[PDB]
Amino acid sequence: SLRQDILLNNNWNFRFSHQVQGDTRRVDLPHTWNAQDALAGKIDYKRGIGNYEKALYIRPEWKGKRLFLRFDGVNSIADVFINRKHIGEHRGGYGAFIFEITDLVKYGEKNSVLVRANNGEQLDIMPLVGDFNFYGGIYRDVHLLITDETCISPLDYASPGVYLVQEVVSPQEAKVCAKVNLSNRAADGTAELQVLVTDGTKVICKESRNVSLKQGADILEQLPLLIQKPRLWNGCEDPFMYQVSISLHKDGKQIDSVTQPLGLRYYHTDPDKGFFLNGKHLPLHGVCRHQDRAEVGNALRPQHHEEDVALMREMGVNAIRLAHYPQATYMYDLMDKHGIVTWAEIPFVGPGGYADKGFVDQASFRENGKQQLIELIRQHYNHPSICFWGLFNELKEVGDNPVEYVKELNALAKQEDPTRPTTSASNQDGNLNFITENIAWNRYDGWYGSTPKTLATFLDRTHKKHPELRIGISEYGAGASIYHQQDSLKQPSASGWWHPENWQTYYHMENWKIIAERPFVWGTFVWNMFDFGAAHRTEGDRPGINDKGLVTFDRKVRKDAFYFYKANWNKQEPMIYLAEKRCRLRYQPEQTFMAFTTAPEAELFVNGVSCGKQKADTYSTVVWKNVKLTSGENIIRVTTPGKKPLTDEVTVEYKEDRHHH
Amino acid sequence: SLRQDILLNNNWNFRFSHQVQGDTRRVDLPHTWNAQDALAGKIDYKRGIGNYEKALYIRPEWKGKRLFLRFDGVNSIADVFINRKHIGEHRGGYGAFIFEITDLVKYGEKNSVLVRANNGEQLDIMPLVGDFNFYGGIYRDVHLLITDETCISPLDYASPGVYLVQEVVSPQEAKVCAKVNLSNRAADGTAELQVLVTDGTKVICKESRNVSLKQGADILEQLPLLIQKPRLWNGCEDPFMYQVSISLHKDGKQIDSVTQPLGLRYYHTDPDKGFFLNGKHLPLHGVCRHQDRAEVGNALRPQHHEEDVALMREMGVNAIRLAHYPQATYMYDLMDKHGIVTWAEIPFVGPGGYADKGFVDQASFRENGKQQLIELIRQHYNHPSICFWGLFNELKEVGDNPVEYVKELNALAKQEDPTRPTTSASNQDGNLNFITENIAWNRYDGWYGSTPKTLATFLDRTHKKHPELRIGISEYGAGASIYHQQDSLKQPSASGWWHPENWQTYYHMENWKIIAERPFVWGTFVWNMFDFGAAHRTEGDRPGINDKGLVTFDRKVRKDAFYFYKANWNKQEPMIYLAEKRCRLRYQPEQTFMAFTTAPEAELFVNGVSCGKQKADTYSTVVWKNVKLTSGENIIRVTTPGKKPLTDEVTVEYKEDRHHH
Ligand SMILES: [Cl-]
Ligand SMILES: [Cl-]
Repeated sequence: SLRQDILLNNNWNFRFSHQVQGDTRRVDLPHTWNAQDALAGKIDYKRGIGNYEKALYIRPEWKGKRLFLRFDGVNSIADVFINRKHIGEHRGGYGAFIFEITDLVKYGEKNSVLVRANNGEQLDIMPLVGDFNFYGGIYRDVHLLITDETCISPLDYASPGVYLVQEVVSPQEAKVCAKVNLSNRAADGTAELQVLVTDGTKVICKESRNVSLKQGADILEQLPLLIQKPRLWNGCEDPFMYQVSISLHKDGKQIDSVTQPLGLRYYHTDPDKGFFLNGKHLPLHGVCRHQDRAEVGNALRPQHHEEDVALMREMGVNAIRLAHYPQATYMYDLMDKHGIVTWAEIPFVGPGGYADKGFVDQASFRENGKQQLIELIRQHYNHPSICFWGLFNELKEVGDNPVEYVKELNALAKQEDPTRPTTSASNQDGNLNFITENIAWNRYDGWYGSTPKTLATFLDRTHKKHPELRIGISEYGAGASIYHQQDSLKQPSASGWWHPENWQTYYHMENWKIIAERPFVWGTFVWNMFDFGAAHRTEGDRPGINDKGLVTFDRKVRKDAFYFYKANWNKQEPMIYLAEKRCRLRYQPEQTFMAFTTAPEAELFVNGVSCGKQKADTYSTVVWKNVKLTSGENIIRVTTPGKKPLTDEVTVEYKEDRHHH
Repeated sequence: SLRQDILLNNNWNFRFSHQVQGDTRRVDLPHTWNAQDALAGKIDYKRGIGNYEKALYIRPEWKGKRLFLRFDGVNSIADVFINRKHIGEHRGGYGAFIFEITDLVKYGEKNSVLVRANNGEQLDIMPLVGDFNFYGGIYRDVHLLITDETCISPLDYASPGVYLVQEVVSPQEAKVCAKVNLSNRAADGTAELQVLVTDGTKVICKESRNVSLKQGADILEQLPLLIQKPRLWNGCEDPFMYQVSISLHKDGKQIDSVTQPLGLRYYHTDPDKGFFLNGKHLPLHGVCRHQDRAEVGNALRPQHHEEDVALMREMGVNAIRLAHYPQATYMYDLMDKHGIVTWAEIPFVGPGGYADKGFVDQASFRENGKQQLIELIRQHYNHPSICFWGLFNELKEVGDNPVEYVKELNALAKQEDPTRPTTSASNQDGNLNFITENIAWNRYDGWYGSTPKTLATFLDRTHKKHPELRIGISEYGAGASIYHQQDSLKQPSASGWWHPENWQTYYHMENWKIIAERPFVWGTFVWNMFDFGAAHRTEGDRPGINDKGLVTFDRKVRKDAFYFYKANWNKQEPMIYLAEKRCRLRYQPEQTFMAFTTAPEAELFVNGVSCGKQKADTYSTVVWKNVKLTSGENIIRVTTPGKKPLTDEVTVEYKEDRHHH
């Protein structure tokens, strides 16, 4: 009667329903059928039904236990059949879902499991539009869960069935209400519910209640926990969590158990001073991250989540906006573990500069959106990293006006979880900005026209006109191809096929200086940590890509901007990085070299001869001007001070040719 | 009158001719228009005409000079127009070509350069078939070359115009005939041709001749060079080259100059003992490499060539087969520089297990193939790394029988260059094997059916029946996806959608042991160093990919086999690598762990407790058997001996579940 969790990812048989013959090919999960077409820039990539079928041997000894199929994510509608009989449907591409199959299987034989996944367009399931790909299929894990007939229920919106509600938290004491779903299919009886909080081998809490469970009972039980002088989850400084074991016992035997983290903290956002974690001001040095990657689409493996977090911590990221939808439980686990303050959001996404709408005013759309919000909150309730619930991105009032509906979602979020503030990401003026507790804007001053300086004007004017708003920046960024390089700085056309890397570097340096000076801005999030898929894009070095990443789509190459942020945000790892190394061909008679470093100064050498030292500025940048190259090959080297220095080096070619002038 | 070489890669205007309207988009070279479609597995990817146009300002001061447009590579037919007037055509996707434009331009104004590139199917330009993509477009650099009216000619098959023919080479002395093409468009006159051999600042040779040049003269001049006690290019041990400057002088002024490397060596292949470089036996530890990469197709940048060579040297590669076509001058330069013995080949490729033919018996096909061979030899003549000329890959006699034609190519190769042997890569029995000086076979014993043991039987039986043959292995390999992992070793279906990484590891370990024991095998080349594009493939973890690489297509991930070879071929870099780390889920009650290391033994730890030391075998492999894991997470660590060890580590999950049995 130990709970079992059996992965069912291997060897499914797949075909599209547009293939009428019935032949199938082997696939293995996680899987999307849009990893080739959408990623090649095909705008009308396959959106429709793909069918996955697998034989599952139901063990004779599972008779008398309860059996559940839990899906971590299927985009975007899933219809599940056991022995070809429909058992249920889930509508929504990003939340987990579960079906009990206990009474639906034949014990001691192979049973068919068939999943018919549909990512076809709909007007009743958010997201309706967006600058990303709606990759179809079973792109997260599938599990067979086996439990006692009397269990901690897995059936409440596919959540772990335990909510560790933080009611009061300070360094003196924490009070928590452990709410636990119980489900009984055995005879009427009683059981003992135990909640055990530990830190390593040390017991911190232990609470018990006897509970009466009628046959067919599905009930919520609540146990208070008190922890004196708690160790708090304090972001990257100390991402500490207790372990909580919730178990059911009968006549001296444990019959079921689940574990969840408890990371205690408290926070607030001040309109003038920014974000405070556990009573201390904390600048939120944030980036955004989509759940896709080159070649595999959104069919991410655990090492992919692991590498994305490793790259963010290397850069000194301490905040993340996991846009534009609920992401993997494992990704939120890694945010908990590494101390990253997380903004998690539902996929209520508007059109941006494109056509159509994020909101369609019909009951089916509205009720589904509420179910997606409840899923997000209940499924991910216990992650201390999550400190904001995001309710939308770039909705607009024209046509169907989502204002009243967004007020409904806000009230529902506050009722489900009074312990986190709501937030949203806006690109509009007006009423949509005054609903959520924190507000943020997506700003591209210096990329989509204008100069970075208009970001400063916007922030200052907004803060002065509306002093009660807690203002953030939910997106800012600029495109870059690592293969587009030029000696001189000039602003490219955003929508064109030329995105020189130096303009992205310049964009981030100027925008960051504006942000750094404005502590009323509670958090800022770079769009985006990685290049990502968007099939309709036709810009930069190839179609189908949003190239605003600080790192490329395959996670292989860090663009110059990554190191500018690393020098400024990760000050305890010594480093020096020469900018513009991918610009190998130089034409300008007067060369400028620039390095990012954590050192107070650096020295430049050209062809083995020192050009002398320069001091790092407040933004960890060292600059040498009017450097003279010799025609042909030149070796450029920068070094930090001391007898054991760090170095960076490049060979460039200097050419006096051109073109008219 | 210094020679100028001006890169013309930036900002061309592109459209397909199937787009009849005339609108264009900016592109930048190197460029292929098949980097999205063919790489997504679209079998009928775009094969036809793409048009590139750029305005080129012709400087008034270039009047009186000579002007050439040189193309490093356009796949596969290029028609070039200046001010919309046709100037010439090149047929062949892999060799350089050049057109003089001196008398075709208007000086002091912008002139249009239009290139109409066509990669449409043809039956008169090899390669006609092949297991790779025929990526279309201007995928290598374009240059404007500016010279004196009297110059070292760039017009001999677009070669540098100098052939440093090695006539006798030993450690006592080297005799070289410097053959130099001269071209005069100025008045009848004389000039002084100088050939200067140097090592750093030291002069080793200096020879001069006066030459008489008629107006319109295009002539070949030959100067003998003698070098006493030469330093020889000796592979990776000492890849030494002299620098040669060839210059033309008049009345005390230098008027033109080119430089080429001189890497002196001699070699032979013995049917029983293998390959000898500079009189010393040298096992050729080889891999093959295609000129493509994820995302960019064959539009490779110099850092791509640089990274490919870096990865090969890391693995201890000392030989390379640059299949299946002439590759970049820069790639052969890197082979020279790093000491890698190189097999360079023309694209005379047969069908393998697929339909159609590599040979069509018509004069147009045959004459074009001879021009592609002459291009390869003349353009790449001076690279010491190149030690074999490959004439075909997998032709077959059935239908049009290429035997007589391959004898013609062999005789032409020997006439153009008596200093290198010819070779070929075969998958057939019979006469095709008895034409080139060295012969090699493509073998997949243990992958395309059978067991690796049949490679041993083939090699031994062939060597015994035909003792005069110099036998090599031109391809051997097996597919692997880094995302297909399983606890147990079982042979997969080659053509299926399941290519577990452990089978590739096993394949290479067994095949390498067969090779290592057989010194009569002069060279072996892994197919392939990298996964590569082949649009028609439908196997492994995604369509459109040949996944036989030791490294993935984006060059990011080294598969386990890479480290098996690194431990065995690069013995002077200490290392330890735990195999099967990507296999995170373990089911077998009895676990086996395996490490590759350069150390004589290694120690295993499980959950922090030593399982004891094991000795490395002759193949640098350490193995522990019957290792007991605890249910759930286990930390596995291996370390080399000593107080400062090298380590490798992984966390795996051990699960006692399954499926019937
Ligand atoms: Cl909207
Ligand atoms: Cl053939």
